[PDB]
Amino acid sequence: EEQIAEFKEAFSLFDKDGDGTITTKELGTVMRSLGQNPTEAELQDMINEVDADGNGTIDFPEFLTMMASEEEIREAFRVFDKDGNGYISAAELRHVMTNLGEKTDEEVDEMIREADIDGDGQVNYEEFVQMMTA
Amino acid sequence: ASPWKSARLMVHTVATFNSIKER
Ligand SMILES: [Ca+2]
Ligand SMILES: [Ca+2]
Ligand SMILES: [Ca+2]
Ligand SMILES: [Ca+2]
Repeated sequence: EEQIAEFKEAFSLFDKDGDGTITTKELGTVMRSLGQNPTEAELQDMINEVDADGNGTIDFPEFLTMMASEEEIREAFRVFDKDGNGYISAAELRHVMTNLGEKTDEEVDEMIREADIDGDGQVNYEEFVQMMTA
Repeated sequence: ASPWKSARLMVHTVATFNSIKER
């Protein structure tokens, strides 16, 4: 169905300059913001594996075709949990989301409450998986 | 809104890219 609405949005998080296509650079930066260090070669292998046209960029229709686990998440958690204490504070949550692509404390504290099962005011690993595995 | 759907989307897409790379 129109779940193509979630992929379109996912596509837009990558298609940063919104020119309709994802490039090698534009892919590397998002992957870096999430704790990875892909090489330039890996950035063209991945694109070309989705790039059916022969351009070097991925447009939405191509992206959709492609779009149709612990370590990636445990790795994301560590990007969030900047001081590695097992808890994502409200400060760390801001710092990382503004690095992921975002500019308030009502927006951040709403985030915490939306996943704060035990109610301690911060986000642990367990609570983290819940918001990543939908 | 939902800063979390955004994060989840990015993470999950990056994982799929890693996958197509390995498949
Ligand atoms: Ca783009
Ligand atoms: Ca193409
Ligand atoms: Ca922490
Ligand atoms: Ca908590």
